[PDB]
Parts: sequence; C-alpha cells; structure tokens
Amino acid sequence: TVHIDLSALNPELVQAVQHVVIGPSSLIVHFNEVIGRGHFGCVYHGTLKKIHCAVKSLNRITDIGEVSQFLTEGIIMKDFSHPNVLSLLGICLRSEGSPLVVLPYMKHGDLRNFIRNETHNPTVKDLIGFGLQVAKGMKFLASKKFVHRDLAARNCMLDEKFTVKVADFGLARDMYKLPVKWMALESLQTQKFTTKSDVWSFGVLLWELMTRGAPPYPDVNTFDITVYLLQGRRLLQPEYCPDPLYEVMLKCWHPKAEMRPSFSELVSRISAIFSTFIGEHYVHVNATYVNVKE
Ligand SMILES: Cn1cc(-c2ccc3nnc(Sc4ccc5ncccc5c4)n3n2)cn1
Ligand SMILES: [Cl-]
Repeated sequence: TVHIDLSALNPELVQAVQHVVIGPSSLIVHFNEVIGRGHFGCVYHGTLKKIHCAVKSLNRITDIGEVSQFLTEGIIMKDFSHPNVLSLLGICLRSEGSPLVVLPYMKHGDLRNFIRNETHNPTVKDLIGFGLQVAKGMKFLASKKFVHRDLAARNCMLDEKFTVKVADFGLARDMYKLPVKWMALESLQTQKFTTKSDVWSFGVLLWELMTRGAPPYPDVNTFDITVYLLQGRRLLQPEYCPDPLYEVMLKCWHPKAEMRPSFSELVSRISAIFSTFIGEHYVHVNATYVNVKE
C-alpha cells in the first residue's frame, strides 16, 4: 500500500535512462493474453510499424533506491546487444512504480520445449547449429565479463528465423532450487560462479540438445550430485551425438576449471564440427527419457 513519488528520482539518472525508456503511447500491453509466467511477474504479448514484443510486468517497486537500481540495470542490459543474446527493447515505469520490461517476442519459445516437440524433425546439423548459436551468445556475454550462472536449454529462446537467443539474464532473470545438475563441481562446493562454470553448464546444454531435451542424470537425487560426480562420472554420450561433439562436452566438464575451453574456442571447434553435416541425420527420441520429469 506504500505510495511512491517517482519525481523524487535523480535528474542525471532519469536523463541517462531516456534511450531505454518507452513512451506510454509507444507501447500497447495486451494484459488479456498471457504468454509466460515467472516468479517475479507475468509476461504478456505487447505491440511496440507495429512489432510483436514480450512485456514482463514486475512487482510494484516502492523504494526509490530500488527504482534507481532497476534503471541502472536497464542501461547495462540495453548494451548487451548481440544476434545470439535476448536484446532489451526498453523499460517502462507506470504511476506508483509498476515496472514493465519489454523484450523481443520469441515465436518458437524456449529452446528446451522446442526440441522436445515431437512434431519437430531436427537433424544432427540443426541441433549442433543451435549449440553453436548459444556458444556465440556466450562468447559475447563472456567478453562483457558477465557470468550467466543459469545457462540451460530452458533459458535460451528461439525466434522466427530459428535464431537462438541466450536469455534469462539482467531484468529478464527468473525461474520460468539452484540448478545443481547444470553446475560445475567447484560451484557445487564453493557456491562460486565464473565463465568457466558457465562452460560446464554449456556442456550440459549441448547434452540437452543432442537428447532433444532429456533431463540430465534422470535417476540421480539432486541433493547428492556432487557425490555422484566425484565417483568418477559424467553424462553418457547421446545416441545421436557425434564423437567429436561428445569430446567437446567432456572438455567442458574438465575437473580443472582453467583447463576448460573458452567460449571463443567452443565457437571455433563447434563451427568446424557443424560444417561437416548436411542435414541427413535425423535425431530421434530415446525411449528411456520419454515422460521423465526434470
Ligand atoms: C519455459 N519457458 C522459459 C521461458 C523464458 C526463458 C528465458 C527468458 N528470458 N526472458 C524471458 S521472458 C520472455 C521473453 C520472450 C518471450 N517470447 C515469447 C513468449 C514468451 C516470452 C517470454 N524468458 N522466458 C518462458 N517459458
Ligand atoms: Cl545432419
């Protein structure tokens, strides 16, 4: 019930955030049709020529300090612009501090549900291509010294050109329960995350891709994944995963974080493997993974 007067905000901060601000007449949020839902708010179809967008309605912000941090995050996120990264269209703030985050609309939704869909017919080439795109997005994000911490197929999205966008970061961060099965050994133990721990998660994402969205370690008690790994174990090679790509996954899971490939090396290696395929190998679903909850 707290009142907030927005006119109390820093003049320099309101000036610097202008290029990220969307006018009240520039945006039409269709509160009728919900397209997504997270812990921090619902996502609605929006109209921003008229372009489709995704509008996330955050919880009403009541402290002007927290408003300032929301604006600062907007400016930084705005500059995380890359073909393979979900790229912020702008931010909106209504009377009494009702924030709207405006993102490009992703026609094909999240990458995990896309690959799981039985009506889709991916080839090895298609799936490796998606993996390659994710590596390019992460290469960019690492160059901005940004550590994602929650890289997973569920957190990447696909547009109408089948361009993959690394998403779920900055103002778009949400659960749409740490993601322990995507976490590097050292992160499970020290709770610290780096670009090299993102490379571990990326290897798990490649495994998700080649299994068409199987839950990793299907029969492993989440509360014991460190013990399981320390027995001397990794995810098995998916049936339709090429040997060199499985070799890349094993590199992503190197026990020594500094020995893992950079995203730059991953883009290079995966571009080469991708180039060898012509789209003749269809990837089918493993009977033992069908209906297994994650
Ligand atoms: C299962 N699932 C995962 C997501 C998701 C993932 C990352 C992520 N990073 N930002 C957002 S919000 C968003 C962004 C674009 C959309 N485009 C179409 C439909 C829903 C959309 C939702 N997301 N949403 C939504 N459902
Ligand atoms: Cl192929």
